[PDB]
Amino acid sequence: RFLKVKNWETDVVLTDTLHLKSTLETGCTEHICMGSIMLPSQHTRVRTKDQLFPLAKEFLDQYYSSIKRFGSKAHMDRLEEVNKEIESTSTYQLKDTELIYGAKHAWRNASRCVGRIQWSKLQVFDARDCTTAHGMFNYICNHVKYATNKGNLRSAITIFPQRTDGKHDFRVWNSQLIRYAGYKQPDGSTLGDPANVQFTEICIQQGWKAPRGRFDVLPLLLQANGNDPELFQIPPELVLEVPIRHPKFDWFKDLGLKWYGLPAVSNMLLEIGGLEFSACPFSGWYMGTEIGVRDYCDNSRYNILEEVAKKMDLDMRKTSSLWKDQALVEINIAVLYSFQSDKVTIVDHHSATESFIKHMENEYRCRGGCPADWVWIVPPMSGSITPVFHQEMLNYRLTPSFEYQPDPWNTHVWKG
Amino acid sequence: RFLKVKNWETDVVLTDTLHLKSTLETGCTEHICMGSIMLPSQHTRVRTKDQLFPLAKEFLDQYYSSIKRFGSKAHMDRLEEVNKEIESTSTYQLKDTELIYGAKHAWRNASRCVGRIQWSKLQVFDARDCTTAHGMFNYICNHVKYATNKGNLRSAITIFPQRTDGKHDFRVWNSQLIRYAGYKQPDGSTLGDPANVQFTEICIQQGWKAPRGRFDVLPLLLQANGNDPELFQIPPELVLEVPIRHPKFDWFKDLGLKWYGLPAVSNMLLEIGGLEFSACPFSGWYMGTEIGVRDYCDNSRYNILEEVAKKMDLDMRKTSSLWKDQALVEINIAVLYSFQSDKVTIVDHHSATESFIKHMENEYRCRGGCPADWVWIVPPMSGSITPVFHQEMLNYRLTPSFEYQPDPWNTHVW
Ligand code: HEM
Ligand code: HEM
Ligand SMILES: Cc1cc(N)nc(CCc2cc(CC[C@H]3CCCN3C)cc(F)c2F)c1
Ligand SMILES: Cc1cc(N)nc(CCc2cc(CC[C@H]3CCCN3C)cc(F)c2F)c1
Ligand SMILES: C[C@H](O)[C@H](O)[C@H]1CNc2nc(N)[nH]c(=O)c2N1
Ligand SMILES: C[C@H](O)[C@H](O)[C@H]1CNc2nc(N)[nH]c(=O)c2N1
Ligand SMILES: [Zn+2]
Repeated sequence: RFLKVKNWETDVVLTDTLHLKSTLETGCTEHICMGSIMLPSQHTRVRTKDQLFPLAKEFLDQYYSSIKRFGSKAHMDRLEEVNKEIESTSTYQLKDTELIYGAKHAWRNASRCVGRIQWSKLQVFDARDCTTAHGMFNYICNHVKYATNKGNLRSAITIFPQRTDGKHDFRVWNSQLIRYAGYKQPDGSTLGDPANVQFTEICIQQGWKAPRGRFDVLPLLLQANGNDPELFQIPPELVLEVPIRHPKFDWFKDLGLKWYGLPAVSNMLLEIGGLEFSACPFSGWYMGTEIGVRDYCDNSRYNILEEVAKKMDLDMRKTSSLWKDQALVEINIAVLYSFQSDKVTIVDHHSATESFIKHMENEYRCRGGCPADWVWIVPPMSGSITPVFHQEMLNYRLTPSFEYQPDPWNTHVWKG
Repeated sequence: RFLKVKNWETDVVLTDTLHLKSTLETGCTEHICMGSIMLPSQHTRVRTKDQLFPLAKEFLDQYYSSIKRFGSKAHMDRLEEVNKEIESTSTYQLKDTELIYGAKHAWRNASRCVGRIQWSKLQVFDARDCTTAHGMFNYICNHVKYATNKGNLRSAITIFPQRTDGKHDFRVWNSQLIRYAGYKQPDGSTLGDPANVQFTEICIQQGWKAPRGRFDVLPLLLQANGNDPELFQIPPELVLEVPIRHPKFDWFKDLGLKWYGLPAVSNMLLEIGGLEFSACPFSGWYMGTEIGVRDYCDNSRYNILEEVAKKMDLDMRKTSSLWKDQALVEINIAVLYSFQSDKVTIVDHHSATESFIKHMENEYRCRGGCPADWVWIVPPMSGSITPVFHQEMLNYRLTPSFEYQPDPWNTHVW
């Protein structure tokens, strides 16, 4: 059965056959669409030998198809070798090749990621020999340094050992490798990034000495082999930051804003052939609106719209002056200007959405489809003047995949 | 099965039980979300005697529930009376009360409509006695004049006779009562409104004399009882228009832009209790972005962005200057400024989306939920600085409903 999607701006129609290879569930039914549910139970992540070999077999079938070896003796022996290793040890180990393929395809399958044109150029760092939080710190430092590359960012992922009985997990307790602290003041106001208050408090409790600034880079909190997590300061010379200035407004620098250059998601779960990699930091480079629109302007984040609008001297009385929209654009121009001026890799939302359309069309032709979450692909500003707004998209889940998982501080059994 | 929706800007969580009353289908499955498909086969639309009575019962049941007379004599009496009429006539007729309720609730159930906080204040015009396109024209002029109200816009719907055997359909061939013409130029491009080029052809191609200007109000093309449709020009004094100027850029007025005040959708099908009202033009008032973002700036529409950015002397060399975004805001500032200045009702996207959150709150409290289509509720600019962006919404199809229907010219046994 075939399915068509139409671009209502260009009338291009594309036929999805890839959705037939969909295993996991969306969250929707014939009678309810959960398309805007943020983290439905299906996107979040204790797995026995019973269901594991089918998951292994399908991954390996995919893998050997991509390398044009489906049904080869190499393919059959690997299936055999995996089968016996599962029944003998209740799990199995991916070869290096399989790990690299898995990690790339997980990104390729990330239906919410507008950045996927880049999916084949992923630097995969195998940290499966890691055993301690200190060893995790070292792997993450090398990741950050390689990825940052003095501003010329390179996509990378570092893969720590897979889950076994779920009692010995490797977890990075930070949502992202580099994030600013947030402090709840007694007067109710927040200093720093309000999204990080809960995490900041954990770090402080774990012994972090907080400078209590507006842009304190948080320490790494690292759990190895299911042990209690341990604090580590990322070396400051490894955290590349960009002071934010505006190309026409000289008063903008005096807002004291900066942001880090390396977006690196560290709290997601990488699933490859039934194996669960609970610690798999990955990184790329920023789309400008992630900082300019969400980080700075969300009411529940730094929320500088008011101050920026005040300094532009906009009509802030009625909303219908669109003072909020006017300031948002200027803040986002500044983010882009500052990164480009400092030669830190960044993409504006127009370029990124156009690229994703090309990627998506290419994927329908070479792959039979491209799963895409419209709710997430459309940028959080100027949506309809980017070409993804007008693009019908089919959302379905392929594996390998990145899944959410509960924050470890809610599931961890503390040792002491 | 008793579902929760979370707002991520406020942590407010609502429990939806209304979705359990859902009847029609979404187009999604457990394996695939079609939440971004414009027109799945369900949202588009003869009824047999067996299908019609359950549809009527369900509608009448909710109707008599809403008037606190469920399980009453009048309820059972009406139930049997409609039951008798179906068995006899293979259809039935709504009492005016049920018609008004049906219309208001088709709006209330429109999961893609952000303006539904107003749903109960709908002015329903019963046009079921209409028999001719001239008659249809008269009802539509009365609708337009009532709805416009000298710029103090009022919601209205006018309901023409229901479908019978699909051979006697009433249809308004226009997609909106008021739309600008679109003509393809000999030199390649498109003059006026490119969305309307085929229809603008069918008008000329059926007798219209086109001014071939850039903002020509299209004529009405009215089809009664399945006959060939007829051309009628809306009296210009009924078409309230706003010249678009900017409160900072005096050159803005020289762009020659204007828009009409009355958004009046005329091509949808209104379904009440299994009955199909194929001609049911309805109208309210604009959210600013509908004109400024979509009408003026879509590349498949008036696409004035490049011209406006030029006049602002923005750096259009690279997309990273965000000149498109900068101009988009200015254009939308101007639309709001103009409508407000001329005292024509308009809501900005910040005001309308806040209203819709309040409406959601109201519906979850007093009804148990509110079906909503995030892909359509989120404005086409500044999405995340509006509250609806961070609002989880459940989308499901309730009836009475507005549905899409095939364009008449594809269908009309000419
Ligand atoms: C290289 C440049 C990249 C850009 C510009 C980019 C952009 C984005 C953006 C804007 C989002 C929306 C999420 C949000 O707004 O919070 C997203 C989501 C996502 N990205 Fe990418 N990304 C990039 C690289 C990567 C890489 C290297 C990976 C993994 C290997 C990745 C995996 C994902 C995933 C899994 C999501 C889903 C988030 C979720 O489900 O919550 N991205 N990306
Ligand atoms: C009173 C002010 C109103 C406002 C501000 C408003 C706003 C909107 C907007 C912005 C959309 C998105 C569609 C698009 O972008 O083209 C929409 C859709 C819709 N509106 Fe409302 N609307 C209003 C009144 C009404 C009324 C009076 C009705 C009928 C009684 C109605 C029924 C609908 C329906 C059915 C849709 C979606 C059509 C579909 O399913 O694709 N609206 N509205
Ligand atoms: C590699 C990379 C490049 C890039 N340009 N941007 C990113 C960040 C995108 C992103 C964001 C989130 C959580 C945000 C959600 C979770 C709950 C609250 N927030 C709304 C998870 C992800 F996996 C992810 F990729 C990553
Ligand atoms: C009464 C009213 C008030 C108001 N502020 N705006 C409107 C117009 C919005 C609208 C648009 C459409 C279809 C347009 C679709 C079809 C394919 C291309 N377009 C995406 C149907 C509707 F029912 C509708 F209301 C009406
Ligand atoms: C493909 C996609 O469904 C299409 O562009 C939709 C997206 N959301 C929309 N939302 C509104 N309000 N109006 C629209 O026309 C659209 N178009
Ligand atoms: C409720 C809604 O799903 C939620 O706010 C989503 C919507 N789309 C998004 N899209 C992106 N890129 N990032 C986000 O955080 C969100 N949040
Ligand atoms: Zn869905």
